[PDB]
Amino acid sequence: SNTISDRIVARSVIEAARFIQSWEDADPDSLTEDQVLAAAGFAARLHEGLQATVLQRLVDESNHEEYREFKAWEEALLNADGRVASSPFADWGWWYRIANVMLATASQNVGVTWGSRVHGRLMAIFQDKFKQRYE
Amino acid sequence: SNTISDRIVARSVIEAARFIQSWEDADPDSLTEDQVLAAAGFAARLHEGLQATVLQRLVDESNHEEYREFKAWEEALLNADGRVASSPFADWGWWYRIANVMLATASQNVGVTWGSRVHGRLMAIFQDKFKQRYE
Amino acid sequence: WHSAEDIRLLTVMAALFHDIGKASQAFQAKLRNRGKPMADAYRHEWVSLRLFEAFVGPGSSDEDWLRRLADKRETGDAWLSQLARDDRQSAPPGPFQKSRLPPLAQAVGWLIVSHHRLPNGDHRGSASLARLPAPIQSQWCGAAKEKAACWQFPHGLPFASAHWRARTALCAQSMLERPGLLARGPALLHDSYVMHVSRLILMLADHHYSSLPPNFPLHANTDRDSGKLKQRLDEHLLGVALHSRKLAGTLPRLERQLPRLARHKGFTRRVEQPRFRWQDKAYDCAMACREQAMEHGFFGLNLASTGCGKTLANGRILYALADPQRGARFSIALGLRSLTLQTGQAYRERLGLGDDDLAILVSHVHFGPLREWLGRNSAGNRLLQAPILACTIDHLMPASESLRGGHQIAPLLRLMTSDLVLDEVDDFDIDDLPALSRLVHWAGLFGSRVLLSSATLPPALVQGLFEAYRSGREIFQRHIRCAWFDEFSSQSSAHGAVTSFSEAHATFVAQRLAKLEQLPPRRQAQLCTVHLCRELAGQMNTWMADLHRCHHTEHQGRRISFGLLRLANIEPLIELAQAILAQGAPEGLHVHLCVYHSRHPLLVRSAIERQLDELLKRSDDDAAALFARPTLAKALQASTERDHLFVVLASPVAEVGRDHDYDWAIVEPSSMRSIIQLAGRIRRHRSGFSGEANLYLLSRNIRSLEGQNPAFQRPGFETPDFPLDSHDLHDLLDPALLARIDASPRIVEPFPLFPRSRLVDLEHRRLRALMLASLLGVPLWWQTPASLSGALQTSQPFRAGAKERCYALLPDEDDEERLHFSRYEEGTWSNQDNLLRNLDLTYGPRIQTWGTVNYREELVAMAGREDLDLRQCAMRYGEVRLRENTQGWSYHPYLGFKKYN
Repeated sequence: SNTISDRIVARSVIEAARFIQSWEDADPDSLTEDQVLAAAGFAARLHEGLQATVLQRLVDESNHEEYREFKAWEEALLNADGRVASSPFADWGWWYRIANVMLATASQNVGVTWGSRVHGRLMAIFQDKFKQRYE
Repeated sequence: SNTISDRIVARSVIEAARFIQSWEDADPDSLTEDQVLAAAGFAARLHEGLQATVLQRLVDESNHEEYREFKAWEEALLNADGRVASSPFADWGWWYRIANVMLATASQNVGVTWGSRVHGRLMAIFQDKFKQRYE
Repeated sequence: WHSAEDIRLLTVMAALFHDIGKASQAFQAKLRNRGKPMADAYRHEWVSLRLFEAFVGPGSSDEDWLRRLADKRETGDAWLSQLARDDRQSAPPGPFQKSRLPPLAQAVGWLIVSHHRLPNGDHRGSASLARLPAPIQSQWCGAAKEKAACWQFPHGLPFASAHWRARTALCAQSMLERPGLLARGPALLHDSYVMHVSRLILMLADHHYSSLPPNFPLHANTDRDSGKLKQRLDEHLLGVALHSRKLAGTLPRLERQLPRLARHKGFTRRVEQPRFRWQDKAYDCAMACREQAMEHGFFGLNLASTGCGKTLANGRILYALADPQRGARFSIALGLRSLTLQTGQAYRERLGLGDDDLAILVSHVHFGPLREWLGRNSAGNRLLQAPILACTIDHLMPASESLRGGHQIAPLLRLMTSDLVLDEVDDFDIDDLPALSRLVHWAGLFGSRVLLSSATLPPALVQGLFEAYRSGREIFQRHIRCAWFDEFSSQSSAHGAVTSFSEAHATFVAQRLAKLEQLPPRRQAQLCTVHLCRELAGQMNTWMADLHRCHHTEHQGRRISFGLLRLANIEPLIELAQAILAQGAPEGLHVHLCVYHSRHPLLVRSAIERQLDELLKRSDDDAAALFARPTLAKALQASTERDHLFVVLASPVAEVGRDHDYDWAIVEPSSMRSIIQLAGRIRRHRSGFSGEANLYLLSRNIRSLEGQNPAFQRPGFETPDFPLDSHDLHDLLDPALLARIDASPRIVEPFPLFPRSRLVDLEHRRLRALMLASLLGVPLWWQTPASLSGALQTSQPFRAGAKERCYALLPDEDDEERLHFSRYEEGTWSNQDNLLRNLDLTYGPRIQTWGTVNYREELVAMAGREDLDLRQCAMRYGEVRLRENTQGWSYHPYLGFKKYN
């Protein structure tokens, strides 16, 4: 199970479906404006839900698995917001994990397995769109 | 938390989004064919995932909350498949709970709170479409 | 082959039915379309079934329909007219639902209905399942205005074609001629063996037709291989019929034709060497069993004691089974999820059998009656041809129970060919064992006798195994004596009734129980206490320090011991390993650690297993030889310190498989099975007991230290509903169990247990809540036309719980020297890079690793031995199975893959 991702994706279904359907044919080397917007819109919705979960402590601290997995998201947030570091785009940091959730969404809904070309293009979009989401 | 619903909805995002977007304006007293199809398609996807979870025992029996909530879904299935009863459309039975998941999906994604008119119309659609889903 | 002529006729109907189902235009449009891909529409097989139904009914006597078919002139307007449309509107009578076809016709429809998939039904009712195939409706098909369009766009059905019509007429005439055949066929359709045979025949012919390259309009799919559509459906029907003719002939052929391994010098010969007596006795019983057994079938139990190597006994049974003709055929199916090349190789070495003689199913099989239909050079065919095939139980089980596809067909054919041997571990939970029993039952009926080496088998499970063959025997005779191998003696019972078999089981159990009652020569049980991995880890280290001093070998002033740390789950083992790495060895000691589990890539894991096997052979006065042996020599040269501990930290698969004898072990408890395996390892090869403790057991399952419940699961005999009152281990195991711990506890047949009174007791009860005793009875499945549907399988699924896909460290398509973590998709791999995190492990003072593997070196070795490209061959040989996890894995060369959190 990946219960934190499921909870956030399940509250992002409109954005998730729009992203999956928009990127079905996508060439990451030549994205349309609508493909960029669909990716940014899904990432922004995931970000909003994940930030809320972390800041509000929406977690069962007695659940050994859920609490550890929450702490990894919290660690990523602290490595983005300056409390531990200010590097939101670092490998395995906040936006990298959001890009991974987007890859997971495609895998678990339509059976497509995207790799470095898609993941790197997502990270480039996030760098362009979301620099101001953290100080 | 409602972890079983989240897991199933999170593997049904395309159907969930189609249903939410189709029913945004819907008058349950005069549905279009496309609104009926969007509801039936989401319900069928939820049904497939929930039946798989129950029959395959995709659950942690040591999790006091998850196991009890799994058992309620299992009880509903046994009250539909003949092992306990053959009444899939009874109040609080299998399809009634699926209609509730669809109401929850709208609440938790777009903040809309549907009531008896929508829920009863869903149950009528399910009666028309899914009589053969159980013996 | 009494039923063969009828089977062939039935097979010859099905392709024609399928083409007819094919006809509606929507399908033609889809073949035309290329893209975007169209929905179904409603399965083609289902449409064909409707077409078959429409001509005949309703309601027509089998004879009348055959007469219409057999006569050339008709017609064919009324038949063309007849078929019902579900749409326009709402309900239509379900085909075969009632008062429809003559039953033979229904069987034909099922055969036709079957090919796309086995039927699926939402209803789980027991009564409905027994009736089958009557309940099969829209849900079974798995399939509107689009449907009407599919029916329409037309144009021109079969029975217009000159060649197709004539063949059908001839078939009808043959059906009319065949004495007694129609009525019998109508009653029979239900019989499981017949249904299975028909399904098998249909899959192969269809595959052959698909493989092969005048005015007719209707047609088969194209686009995957050359654009546009190729061929015509009717030609396809003819081809299917031709194949059907040929498949029946081949089945009749195989026993004399089929590749067999026979008359091996070693298996026949008695074993001079000490401690081989039980196998010899079992072999001698073999002649009597064979005389009884071939005519009547064979159900054997090799219950030779755990911690004693099994190869000889199984080999003897196989040799015993056929003599001297048709030697030799059998398959050794191991109860592991994955078979490594090394394990198979070891089994082969045991049997003194050439690799070509023995095939390993690793799916690549390492080394034609079905050859003409079959691929000339293909793995499934190779597995069939080999005199013995090695692979595992799970794949065969999946083939026997398949939701869909030819692969199911090949698997069934494989199960069919001579007789399938299990190993014990597979059932796991009284229920999973029940699914295994169902597969075994389906298997016997094909006529293979399967022998179970029940070192740890519960009596009830054995009874269930005995029953399935019994149903199978009834099927098989139309188309039982059990021998208990023992070190002391083997007893064979020729018993008609399962209950009779059980008592015979009880009697056999009594003698074994008496042997157990003799105090065990080898094995001490320790109850200790853990004060999470690190807290446990320290305790484990203390235990290891204690055991080596107690149990070690000295040569020329130095002392070496070998220990086993068994953990239940990969993550916990990884944590323990990490704790060990940060900490050193204790003062004065050198610790060598080898991490062994199922996570690691398959080639590397196999290499590690082979190294362990080479290291862990133990013989009397073998300490000096061990010192001489290269790893030992290296350790001695390397470091001044006298005292060396070579230690394997392992999971359940390693525990389950490996002929390794260990000086001591520290074991995390998962059940009677964990205990038995540990005891065998504890005394693999060496006579005599110090009488000091050499085996240490822990208090609450690691989940229990977490406090997770039920404490024993995954694998736990315990289930949440069947709760055990007290978590603690010390209460759970009886003082007698504690002393001279031996299978005896498992072998019973122990009454009367208290739900929370005995951990073993709990296991027996759960296992029975499994078997004959949300529980669709296995007996019910045996009784009824389960074979028709996939309902029983859906009810009790094999490999329950999510299954990880399959991944590998792949050398890049362009550059051999760069590696990418990759996921197998569907005939190709997607970039893994993004997700997977790679982690170093710190090394403790006076600590190092052993039995490790460099991945690049392993790949090079694979390339050298198999003449493959590094990337392709390393794929082939470098898969690791993993439950999908969004953020990926950490990877360390020694430790394999661990999740994230």
